[PDB]
Amino acid sequence: SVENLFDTYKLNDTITLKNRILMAPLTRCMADANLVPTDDMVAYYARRAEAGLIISEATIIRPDAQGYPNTPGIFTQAQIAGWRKVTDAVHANGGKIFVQLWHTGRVAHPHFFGGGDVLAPSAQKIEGSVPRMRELTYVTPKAVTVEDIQGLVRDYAKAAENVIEAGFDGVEIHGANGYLIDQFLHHDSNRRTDEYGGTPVNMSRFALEVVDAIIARIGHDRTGLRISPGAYFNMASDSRDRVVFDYLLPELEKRDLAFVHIGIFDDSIEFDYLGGTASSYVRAHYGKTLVGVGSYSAETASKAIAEDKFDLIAIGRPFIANPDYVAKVRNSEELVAYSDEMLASLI
Ligand SMILES: Cc1cc2c(cc1C)N(C[C@H](O)[C@H](O)[C@H](O)COP(=O)(O)O)c1[nH]c(=O)[nH]c(=O)c1N2
Ligand SMILES: CCCCCCCCCCCCCCCCCC
Repeated sequence: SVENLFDTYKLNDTITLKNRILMAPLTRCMADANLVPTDDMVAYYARRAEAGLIISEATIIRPDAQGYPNTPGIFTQAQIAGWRKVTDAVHANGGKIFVQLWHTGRVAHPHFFGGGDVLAPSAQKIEGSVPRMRELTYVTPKAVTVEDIQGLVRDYAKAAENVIEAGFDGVEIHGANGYLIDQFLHHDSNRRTDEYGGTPVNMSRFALEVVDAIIARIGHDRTGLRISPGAYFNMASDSRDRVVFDYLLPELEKRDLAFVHIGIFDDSIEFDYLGGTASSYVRAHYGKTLVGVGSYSAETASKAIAEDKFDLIAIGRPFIANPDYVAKVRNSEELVAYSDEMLASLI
């Protein structure tokens, strides 16, 4: 029995979720040429509104954040209007939705933004090329200056303001999966020797500045953060990364965020450097609402939550394969297994 998945969950004084099931953020690359959410996207999100909370696909804060085709933005008025259709539809269907705010850092590609500079903490290129594209090899980033950083913080904050204009319930800051914020938090990507590198406090500085700027614009109750203490996507591991997160997590707790959310694909994986699974590491160092994710069935998620491993469960691939995931779980119906083939279709 997975009855606990359908508990009401009070995130905070502003937001109460009707159940513990979140739709995980899932890039689909289906926005229009202007990076505006389409009416097909509106329908896609609207039909998943039985989720306690939807986290949107990663949404770029400005043009030089783009690293994949057709990923929506929220920096133009047209994008705001397109997103307003999405949020209105979700709300009309009895749901709630946060936008996931994205900058890809060294994983951006200049093909998407007129040949400009790719930005990152340090000039450390990742291997390979953009997936599902013809020969877009990743490039050596420019190490951002402190002035670049100030502009990036500003643009995260402005994006957050725009999110509220677009009618979202809040923001999940994308601090995970090897993208810009995560790049500051790991030694592979952050080789800086200024106030944004070297020490745990310094490496955490960018993440905390973005969090604080966004809170100052839209409020802590409407601000969550996704993190990846375990390196796994476009990120080489480093035994020293753990102490950065040892510092970051208590600092994050001071901000009384709506939630912290793990970024991983299979949370049953144990990380040597974390002394166990990603969620268990975070749970041991962070005492507020935690969203678990990664290869959980409704059954294993229910048990984890019962055992106080985390509080909310994000579901990704099964929500792609089953738009009616929540109803099927509620009624013990057969779930279709996800296959990569399903990404071609937006249903
Ligand atoms: C096609 C696709 C696209 C995305 C993802 C995954 C997949 C499959 N994931 C990761 C996702 O949120 C989740 O962490 C994983 O899918 C693992 O959870 P499940 O096992 O699928 O429930 C992801 N994560 C994120 O923070 N922002 C994103 O935009 C995406 N994009
Ligand atoms: C990101 C959207 C969909 C991507 C499909 C490809 C898979 C990306 C995630 C990889 C998961 C396993 C990575 C290997 C980890 C090594 C270190 C633990």
